[PDB]
Parts: sequence; structure tokens; C-alpha cells
Amino acid sequence: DADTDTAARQRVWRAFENPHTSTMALVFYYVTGFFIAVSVIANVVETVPCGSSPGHIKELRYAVAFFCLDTACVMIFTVEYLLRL
Amino acid sequence: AAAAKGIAIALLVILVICSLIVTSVILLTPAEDNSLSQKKKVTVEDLFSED
Repeated sequence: DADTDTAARQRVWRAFENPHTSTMALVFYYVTGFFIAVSVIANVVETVPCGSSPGHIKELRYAVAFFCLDTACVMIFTVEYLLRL
Repeated sequence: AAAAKGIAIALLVILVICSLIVTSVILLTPAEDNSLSQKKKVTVEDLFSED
């Protein structure tokens, strides 16, 4: 009963911590979830032969660009960590 | 609901723009076709050939 949760940046980062502030928090969390999902699925799919490997290039797509996606998403991770700090 | 759907569409747009930025990034350093001779090498026989 006595959890006494409260509500310039001191209230701003709490509103960020708030799971649902309608306009702001929903965006802030959904976009981060999309980033983490695309990051993990990209890390997974870099293994399938046709995806990114010499599994179908021996005859002759294997474009090494998911590394750039990993760089971008870890950039998002570190900037979000700085925001959390 | 309706407001939730609207803000969901807003975040959908702001993630679509980021995805397009990612596509621009991956096309920023493309190597679709690499220029190469891809033909026969040079041997001693063609050295001694009339060509």
C-alpha cells in the first residue's frame, strides 16, 4: 500500500520510465522493441547459407551489409544507455 | 483505442523513416557488380602463338 510512486529533467526521465504516457512512452518503447527485434533476427539470419555466407556463392545474396545494421543498432543501444544514465 | 491506434501509426511512420535510412546506409557502400577481366589467363603457348 505504501509504494508511494511519484510522477526539469527529473520528471522527464520518470515519464520516460513510465510504461504508458500515451504519445511519448508508447513510441519510446515500441521503437526500441523494434530495434532489438531486428537486431536479434539479423544476428540469427547471418547464418543461413542463402542469407549471408558462401553457401550459395561457390557457384558464382551474400552481401556483407548486416554488419552495418549491427553497428546502427548498437549505436541505438549505446545512445539509449546514455539517456538512461 | 483510437488514440492508441493513432500513436501506433505515428511510431510506425517514425520507424519506417528509420528503416529507409538504414536502406540508404546499406546502399551507401554497395558492391553489386565488381569490374574484373573474368577471362582466360596468359600461358607460354599464347606467347609462342602467332597472336
